[PDB]
Amino acid sequence: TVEPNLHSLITSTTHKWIFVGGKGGVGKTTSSCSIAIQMALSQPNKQFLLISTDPAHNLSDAFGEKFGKDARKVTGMNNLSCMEIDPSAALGSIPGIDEALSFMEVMKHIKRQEQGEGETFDTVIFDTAPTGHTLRFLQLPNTLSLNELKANVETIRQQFTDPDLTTFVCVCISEFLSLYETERLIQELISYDMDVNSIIVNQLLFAECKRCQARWKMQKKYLDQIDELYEDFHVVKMPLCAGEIRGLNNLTKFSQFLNKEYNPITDGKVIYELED
Amino acid sequence: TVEPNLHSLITSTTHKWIFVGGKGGVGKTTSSCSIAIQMALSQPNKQFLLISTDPAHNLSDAFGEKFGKDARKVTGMNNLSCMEIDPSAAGSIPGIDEALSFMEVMKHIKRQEQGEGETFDTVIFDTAPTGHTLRFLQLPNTLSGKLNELKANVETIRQQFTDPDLTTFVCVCISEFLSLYETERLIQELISYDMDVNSIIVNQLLFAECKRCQARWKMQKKYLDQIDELYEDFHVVKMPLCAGEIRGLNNLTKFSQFLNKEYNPITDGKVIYELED
Amino acid sequence: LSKKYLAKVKERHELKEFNNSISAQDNYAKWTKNNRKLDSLDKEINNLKDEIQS
Amino acid sequence: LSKKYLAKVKERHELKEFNNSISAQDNYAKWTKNNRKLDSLDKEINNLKDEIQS
Ligand SMILES: [Zn+2]
Repeated sequence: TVEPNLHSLITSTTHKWIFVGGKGGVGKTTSSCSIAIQMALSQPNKQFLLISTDPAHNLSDAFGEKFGKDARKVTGMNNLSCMEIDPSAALGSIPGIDEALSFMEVMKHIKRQEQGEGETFDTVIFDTAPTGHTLRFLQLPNTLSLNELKANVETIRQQFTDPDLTTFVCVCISEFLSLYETERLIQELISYDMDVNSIIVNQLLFAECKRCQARWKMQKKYLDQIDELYEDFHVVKMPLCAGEIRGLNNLTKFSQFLNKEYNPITDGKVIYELED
Repeated sequence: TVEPNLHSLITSTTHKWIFVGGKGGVGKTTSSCSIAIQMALSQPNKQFLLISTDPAHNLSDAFGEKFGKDARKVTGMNNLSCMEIDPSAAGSIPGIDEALSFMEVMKHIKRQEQGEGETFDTVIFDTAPTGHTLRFLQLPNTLSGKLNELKANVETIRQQFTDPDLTTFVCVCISEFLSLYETERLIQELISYDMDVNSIIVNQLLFAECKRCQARWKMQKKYLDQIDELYEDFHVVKMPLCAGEIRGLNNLTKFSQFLNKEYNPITDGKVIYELED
Repeated sequence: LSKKYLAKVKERHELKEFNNSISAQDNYAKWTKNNRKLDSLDKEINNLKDEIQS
Repeated sequence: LSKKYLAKVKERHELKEFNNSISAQDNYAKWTKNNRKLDSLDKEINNLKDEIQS
């Protein structure tokens, strides 16, 4: 049976890129942060970069601190660096164009952040856009057959394909509509030759008022189904803390359950803490 | 202050096409059904058709009865017909796929009309979980003997979806930043198309008056305050969160009312417990 | 060979109608595996079709 | 005329930076109207640009 957590990844020694997608209000932004936070506590001798193309600068909202276009360390830690940028601004109705040039610009712009700096980023985490991931560009050269571009794409595609180098973490909630989408996602991701072996399921009540001990039902219902249907994935099951959750402390505090599988019976007292 | 309900629409006497959309788990399928049921009860001498291209047959799910490819009536009603079909079943340019898709549905809707003998007044489109194939009506512009054969048709549809009296789009959403953000993104798109949209449904509200509800509510209320000063000119109907799933004509009907006579927790709190069994 | 091709389409067509008749919402696991399989057959077919194209 | 064009871009550029510096999540109403306006200016510009194209 596949361990129900993200320990394997949070302790990787091959992963240079970790995308993190999922459409919907899925607590994903808290998920990207937890992962980034956790890796950086488990490999201090490594430099992690967490970026967002989300143009509402969520990474900032989340940390409650104001990032920007130039990689900057999180106040509270010395290997984790948020970056919030926008490719469109910085940046032929073919399918793939926009996406390529865009992402492309991102990378160019990440390396700028590394050269002019001096110190450099080990493993970078992508917190996919609220308007979906730009990963369609992976299949550009195919529908292709100017080459200055198709040439760059390949160089990356090669590197996003290597399952030791790069994987995608899916985020979701225990709900028909969400899951449906999550599977649809996994299909596309594989359409690309992109490793994906992890699924984070957020917001579960574990309810042991009367809307809770009813909403729980469907959650538990579809949970059973996820179980039958992704045996070969680690799928970490995550608690729902009341109200918003943001702040390097809190963030750190809750990020643990991507490491050691949250168990309501026992890990319970830690959820009241974050609910105050 | 435009009426915080859909009463204008549920009684319209001109609308032929009513689209209903919104991404996410936004209690939308219950919205499509409620509206459809509601018109049917306010225009009996009229025939309504609610269709879905959702390949997981959500209409059947919602009704707890099994619809299909051929227009058929909801058990318990005589002017409301549900239909579930799949266009994909029946030149990588932007617009094509979507256009033909829809096109084919139209054809197929007329089939259900002629072969029958009786015709549909007003159809309600429950848009797909992958979202509306509605991009197709900006095709003429960004656009070979069979070519015009299409563009001409498209113009004839567009001509009709463009008319504010004939067809509007209802947005479904919840009181949450991510959804709300996405909604406005949508409204822009819809307007980019010269498509009328002046209605927003906001589902899953707690109105709370345990201890996890009275906390999630604050956010809901929070963003409510924002919607209020950002869509003055929209009817935006605010709807209650019945505990648990909500299906079956009876229930669907009982709930559908709050799109007509706007909900109100202080008073109408009694009814919601009725569905919570 | 076309005799294998035909053999497949029955499967696809039959499995579609079956999945069509199930509560995808009350039998999620099942519905999906069936959909996956459904997609599987679509691709095995064209590999065939294209051979026959010669 | 180009003197009106330039006048606009300052507006667009300046309004962008402002919106960039606000909590879109804690000031949703404001953030959006600003974005609408932002989009508005993008289109007024090209109408200009294209004139100048002659
Ligand atoms: Zn509760």
